[PDB]
Amino acid sequence: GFSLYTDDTVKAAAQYAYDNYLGKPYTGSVESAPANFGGRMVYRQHHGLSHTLRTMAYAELIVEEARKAKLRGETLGKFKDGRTIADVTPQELKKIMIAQAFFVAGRDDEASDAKNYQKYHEQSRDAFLKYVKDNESTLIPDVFKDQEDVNFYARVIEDKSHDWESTPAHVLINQGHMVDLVRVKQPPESFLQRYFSSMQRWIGSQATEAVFGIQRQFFHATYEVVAGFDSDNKEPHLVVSGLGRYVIGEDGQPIREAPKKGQKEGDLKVFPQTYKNERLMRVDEFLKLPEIQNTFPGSGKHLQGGMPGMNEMDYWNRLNSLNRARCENDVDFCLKQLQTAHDKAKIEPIKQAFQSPPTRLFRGLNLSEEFTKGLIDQANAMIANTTERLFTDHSPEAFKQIKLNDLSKMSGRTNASTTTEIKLVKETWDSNVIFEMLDPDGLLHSKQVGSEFSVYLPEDVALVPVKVTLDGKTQKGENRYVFTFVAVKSPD
Amino acid sequence: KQYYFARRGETSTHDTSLPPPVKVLSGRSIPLKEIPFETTRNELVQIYLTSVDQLIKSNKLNSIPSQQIASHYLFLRSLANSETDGIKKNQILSLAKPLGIYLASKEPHVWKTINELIEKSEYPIIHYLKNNRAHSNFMLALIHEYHKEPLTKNQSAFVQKFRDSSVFLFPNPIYTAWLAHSYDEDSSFNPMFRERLSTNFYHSTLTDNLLLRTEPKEVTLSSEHHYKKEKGPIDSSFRYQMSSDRLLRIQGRTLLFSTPQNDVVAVKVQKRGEPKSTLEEEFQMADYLLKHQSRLDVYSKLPQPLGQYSVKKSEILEISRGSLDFERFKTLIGDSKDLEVYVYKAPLTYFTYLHDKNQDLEDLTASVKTNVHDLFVLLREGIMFPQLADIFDKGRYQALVQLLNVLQFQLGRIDKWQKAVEYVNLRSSGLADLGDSLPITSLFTSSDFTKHYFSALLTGGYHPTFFDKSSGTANSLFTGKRRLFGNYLYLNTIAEYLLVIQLTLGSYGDKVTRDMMDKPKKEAVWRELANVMFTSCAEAIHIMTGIPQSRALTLLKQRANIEKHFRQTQFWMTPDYSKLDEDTLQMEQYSIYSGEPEYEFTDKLVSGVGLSVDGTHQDLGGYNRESPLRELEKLLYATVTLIEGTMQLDKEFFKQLQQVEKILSGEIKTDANSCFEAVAQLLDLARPRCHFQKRLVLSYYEEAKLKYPSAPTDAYDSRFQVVAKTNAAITIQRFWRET
Amino acid sequence: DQLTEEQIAEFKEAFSLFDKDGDGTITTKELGTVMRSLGQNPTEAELQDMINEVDADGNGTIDFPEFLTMMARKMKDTDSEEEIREAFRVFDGNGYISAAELRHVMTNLGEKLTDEEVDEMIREANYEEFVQMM
Ligand SMILES: [Ca+2]
Ligand SMILES: [Mg+2]
Repeated sequence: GFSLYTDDTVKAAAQYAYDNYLGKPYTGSVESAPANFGGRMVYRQHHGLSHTLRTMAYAELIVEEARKAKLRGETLGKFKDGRTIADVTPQELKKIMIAQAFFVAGRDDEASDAKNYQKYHEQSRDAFLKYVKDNESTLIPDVFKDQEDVNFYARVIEDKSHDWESTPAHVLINQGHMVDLVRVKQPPESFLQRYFSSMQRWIGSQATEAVFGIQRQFFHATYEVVAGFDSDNKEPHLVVSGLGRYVIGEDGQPIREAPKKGQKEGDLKVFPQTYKNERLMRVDEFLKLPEIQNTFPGSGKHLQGGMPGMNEMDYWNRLNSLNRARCENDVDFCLKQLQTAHDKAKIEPIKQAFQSPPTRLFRGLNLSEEFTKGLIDQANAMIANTTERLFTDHSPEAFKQIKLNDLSKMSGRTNASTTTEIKLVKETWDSNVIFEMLDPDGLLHSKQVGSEFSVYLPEDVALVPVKVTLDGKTQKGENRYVFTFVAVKSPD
Repeated sequence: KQYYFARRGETSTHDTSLPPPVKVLSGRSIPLKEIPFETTRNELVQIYLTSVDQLIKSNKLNSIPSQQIASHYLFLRSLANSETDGIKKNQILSLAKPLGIYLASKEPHVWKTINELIEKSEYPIIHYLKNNRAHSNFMLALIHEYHKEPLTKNQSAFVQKFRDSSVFLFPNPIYTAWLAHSYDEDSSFNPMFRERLSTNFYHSTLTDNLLLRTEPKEVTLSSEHHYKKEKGPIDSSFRYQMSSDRLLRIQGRTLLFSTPQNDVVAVKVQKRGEPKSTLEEEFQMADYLLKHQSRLDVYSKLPQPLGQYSVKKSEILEISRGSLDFERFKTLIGDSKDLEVYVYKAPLTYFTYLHDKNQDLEDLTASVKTNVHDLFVLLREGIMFPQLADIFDKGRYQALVQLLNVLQFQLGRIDKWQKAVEYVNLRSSGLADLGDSLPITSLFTSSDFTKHYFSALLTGGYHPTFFDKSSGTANSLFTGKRRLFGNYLYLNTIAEYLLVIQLTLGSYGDKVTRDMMDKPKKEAVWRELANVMFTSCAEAIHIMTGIPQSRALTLLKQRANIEKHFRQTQFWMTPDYSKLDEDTLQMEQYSIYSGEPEYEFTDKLVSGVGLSVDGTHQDLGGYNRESPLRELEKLLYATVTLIEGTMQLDKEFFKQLQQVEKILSGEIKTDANSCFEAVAQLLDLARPRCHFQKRLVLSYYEEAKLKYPSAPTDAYDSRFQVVAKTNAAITIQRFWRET
Repeated sequence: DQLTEEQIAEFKEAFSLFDKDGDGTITTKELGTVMRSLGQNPTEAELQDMINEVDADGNGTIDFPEFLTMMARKMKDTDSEEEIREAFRVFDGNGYISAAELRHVMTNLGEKLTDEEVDEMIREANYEEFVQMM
């Protein structure tokens, strides 16, 4: 039981990062203009507080679908020993998130000279160490283990080398800071290709797709311009590895070399230079390459590049609105926005799969331990198919899983003894199995009794799990798995 | 000259001539048995000690978080130093030794801080828990993990109600010290354990666990108090030549009249439904208060009565014709050809209610200061007012609903909140309508007031889970409040006073910000109102406990955040929030609440009004939901917990000073270390940032050194050296600011 | 003045503390205790002078205005160079230690003062020498 949005320490970590570095102006004289949104001023429009918070949320999301995929039973990457990102302990995630707050705390300006890059990261590491040593009592005993681990995370932040693919604490920081820079990179398909390939190697296609879609939702909730996906764009593709392009070999293929034990090798990198008929590769040309379009599912797909709704003029009104500068100058507000975005991205795939009175309805009951284990198994097996799809729509699989495995439908076709207060379930039966019910749109006959309510679920309204949670132990000394369901107007 | 005719004292119990603790359900008489607090807590502490022993002998010590082991060891040291038996203290320290070894071995920095705590105070666990480790219940976690023998129903209920923190199993001196220090400046304590789905507030559980510890108060009124001294009937030795040429208006049921001396003569007719007794009690109470203005140091310009007699209904009806709302007043008076009139003389401002929108903010601050000062002075005297504003458990609104009910968790919707304080008994010049007062004893006895309004508290609490199927009774920690209900209703009265202050200020703000357009000016008005409310809570604390006003205000602002109270009062008390649609409302709630879950409702807003049930008056909270003002409720609980915790801490401080003085006079001839431990405890049980208590303890430490010369002072040189340095600094600033 | 207001607040706090019955009047049974708690520790005879001549009413109890009058009367004897010297010689180590230490303690112990106040005090001044320059 731990997340970014309710921490009071990672929250204070980001608060310190905003109070000392993220909220302080750029001083490098390279794109140092503080933007003016409404009446409010933002210093680090590109790499400010919103950037840090999106990075932390990406860390949580990447690890979350990592364990999600592990529950699905597919194959993840390896960190030089049998383990994967899914094996990240929650306190290790807390350590990573406290590290990520200062990962950009040393950017004097956007300039990306390699020497200047190293200097910025050295300053970031020094600031991180100065912060931890300032709140040392509350972080080294519990959050971290010893000063050596704080030094290890300082090493990862400063990153003198470039071996991001070494430890989970390396990936969930470098990938998180890298995939955030999709909102600004102008040729979209190239960068998204590079990040998708670089992160799928760790987790898998479906989970990476989910991460990128929820990233789009994060962008929307933080008033950041969302890049459109043009699978047939005629712009010349550039490889994000370094900065180069792909010149064609004048007939139908680029410069192709040959290794030992192989007839052909992939595309050869050259610097942007003189052509001639030695043209470059267009983005559309790059995407439909049979060697790369068999692993990148977005080949041939397109995205809105904006809110599916309000027009470009209104969208531009929204981007420059006050809330853009509010997310940049309030840790609490931006964390709240991200949390609601995460909840919506967690419950909206369910509505996506199935075409379509208070909201929260806790309903506690006492169950045997073996039954709770056998029920959490078959509820996580239903949560672990609701990946928020972005390119490949996998609705039939999750719909069939929900329909056929109707073992968590043992709450309908009968009355109920529900309420809408957590304590009122803790304070009366103190049950070991709570059934929280999320239903924002009708679908429940939440009639009052009198306080508390009493619900009745029709046949054409199903309940689908959302996030199985373990909340401490009961009065009599056993674990209290507080589930969470969502109500689906399912005509099927 | 200045002193209060009522005095506080202890009693065996309030459980005299209450409703029998039996609940009637469809022909079943269920007896309601209390679960004793101070015994279940002690049994839990004993189980904790046994489980610590089982931990140490289990060698699983390496499988606990280092901060959790630090908490265990610190609590063991503090509990040992709270005990008096040699056997028990030696057992506790022999339990704490292996944990000390483990800390000094594995985690040298944690131990470096722990020894700093141990040499700084005698109960270290209260300085180690002025932060968000208090939400970590190490006690209960250990009891659940290692004590495998199941808890009885009493311990189960105690754990279930008090699972929030681990400061709920402390003995009375340690817990009271911790509660008083949690308000200290260097404390980051916030009674909110926000986990990923709950946001458990337990600011009321602290107060409940404090009250369940106190010993039942009773207030003894002097013989010549107003409710004990009795005076004869009131003679009609003065008849007012009542003349329609000088009427100004009709305030409810009161005719106003001018005076060539700029004063105002009011005539209150007998309101329909009540007898002449009410008018004479009002007359006598007003005369008594005006007689003891110097003694009480009461600030209100009080209405000097002139007489109370009867006049023919024809004369009243004939003089009232030249008015505006004649018909309403005609319907308010009683149906009788002769009616009872009470005549008093009051300044003109005595009738403009406190929340009248035609007074500048400075005058509002002055009048609110006067009214709060006077309410709480007259509460010290023993005169409570239960009908300041008709905020209509039997219909009355309980400001502290969590303490006064079984399974009530948040405050209640103040239905028609702006209607409630429309005719409030608080006026721009002071207090008014003193007639329906009620001697304080009516909370500490089973009066008709207490029987009518708080029947649930006195009858004990029932809920189907409280029923023990074997014994056939309802065993509840709530039923124990039968013995203690006087303290609960006392605190509820204070919270009601401050809630009415808040609603009056909020009505003022709502009425003034309609006629103002520049949003900075509106938010300046609301910020001044939030300041006035916090200052009124500080004044309540200063009057009730003697804590200086500035220090009380600081101890509040540590607990109830002033800016969120600003934003919630400015937001939910004006119709302006009804214009916004759903999403804009969502984003504005994100700003007002700012770190804690938003107020969620499903009812539909009526435009230009907001939340409502009739559709034309504004509620403070959706139907059948809690009040949306959190920081007001946090302020009320902070105020009442400060008052009661200071009283209980001072009780403990004197209970320990007696033990110290029985040593320095040889009445208990023991070793030197016993006396030094006594003085160390006597130091730790002083109010936060209260210097003179520490100075007194320092004097006693010097005397103990003088009596026991050859004793080692190595373990007590640090804190008392700091106290000596602070005292020297104090006198230095005194001399420096003297010039 | 009468006296410094911050002493009035401390007096009111101590008086309302040692009033075990919360009535606004203290019995001489612990008037000594409150007096020693206010930097005034007199022998039973010295205070017995006031137990004789304190209570104008004669009920055997002291109301708060009488308590303030008592403190105003008794604050004109002890307040002298003795207490100032004791305060000076309680830190460390030859009559002139430092001014940085004094500036440090003036900001965190007791009712804290401002950096500007500490600077003014330092420019005003050698503990013995500086103490006698006011
Ligand atoms: Ca007394
Ligand atoms: Mg209701």
